[PDB]
Amino acid sequence: VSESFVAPLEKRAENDVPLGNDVPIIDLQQDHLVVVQQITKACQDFGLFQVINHGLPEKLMAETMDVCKEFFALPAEEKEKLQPKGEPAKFELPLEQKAKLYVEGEQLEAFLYWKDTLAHGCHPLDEELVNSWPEKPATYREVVAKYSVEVRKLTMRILDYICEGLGLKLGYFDNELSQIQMMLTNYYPPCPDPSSTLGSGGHYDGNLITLLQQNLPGLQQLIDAKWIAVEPIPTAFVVNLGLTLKVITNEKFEGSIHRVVTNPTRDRVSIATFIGPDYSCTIEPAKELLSQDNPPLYKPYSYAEFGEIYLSDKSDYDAGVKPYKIN
Ligand SMILES: CN1[C@H]2C[C@H](OC(=O)[C@H](CO)c3ccccc3)C[C@@H]1[C@@H](O)C2
Ligand SMILES: O=C(O)CCC(=O)C(=O)O
Ligand SMILES: [Fe+2]
Ligand SMILES: [Sr+2]
Ligand SMILES: [Sr+2]
Repeated sequence: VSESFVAPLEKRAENDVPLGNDVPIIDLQQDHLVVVQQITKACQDFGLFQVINHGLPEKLMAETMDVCKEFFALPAEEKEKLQPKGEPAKFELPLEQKAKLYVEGEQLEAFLYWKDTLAHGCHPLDEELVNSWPEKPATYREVVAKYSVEVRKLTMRILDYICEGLGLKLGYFDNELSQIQMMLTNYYPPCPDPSSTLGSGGHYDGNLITLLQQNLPGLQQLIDAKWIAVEPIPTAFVVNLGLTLKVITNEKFEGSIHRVVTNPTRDRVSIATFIGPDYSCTIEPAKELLSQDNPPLYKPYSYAEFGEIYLSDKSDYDAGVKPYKIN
């Protein structure tokens, strides 16, 4: 592979990462209190769980994966239309809601992730936003509009389960804290040397909560510097708690630290729905949960200020929130 994609020695993935047998798989059609309790335990102990029987149509999940795969099969002349000034955009502020193709890496030793990402905003859905989405394939806009609404519906159900678990009023996150919905469609082409590369460097999702749809292996979670493989369940969503939710819960909940490894033989598409605050938001531990026994571990901070650090500084997983740590 090009030296551009060679990860630093310490960040390279070992070849035999074990299946995470203890990754919670939570059936959302269990009794209400059982669902709240199982989600609460997963949030406290892991920060990553899968949801099944989640009420989002399986047919729509399949149709969305199909149209996302069809997009990444488009020829160069079509993909160029989403490359500003002839090259992929960077994950940096301002992060615009119009559709673009993105490149990503780390400036520490600088290297690139073995990944192409299509990203666009999804909320609120209006003609201007959808008109800024891919023109091809022809059905992308119709399918992904329906998917966007359904994934948001499921995310808001999960956030209300989280509210009940924490003792926050229902709808606590149904406001500026969930206003941005970025859909990141990740394409991992086959890689000649998986031992040297990463599809996605180890990270927290910096936002509130992410729902991830996958049908192939490659996703790994950090649990004593131990990585585990997250079983692909094509009809499930992987729920990743973001660094923003870790802060708001005053670390009562864990954030998901995860990475993606490359494959030498097959390509892989994943669909990540990033829900989180507007860039104008102030983030702090929920005052409702604080006491002398539970003092705040973070001072209030600008989500925009956090965002700039989160997207630039990859010296540590929580580099984005280190400046705001107290007590
Ligand atoms: C591997 N990279 C991580 C960092 C960055 O994430 C973002 O760009 C999100 C997109 O919502 C973001 C979160 C919080 C603040 C700003 C941006 C781009 C991608 C994502 O898949 C996660
Ligand atoms: O491709 C995956 O399974 C992970 C995607 C992801 O972590 C992300 O987009 O943030
Ligand atoms: Fe992620
Ligand atoms: Sr180009
Ligand atoms: Sr347009």
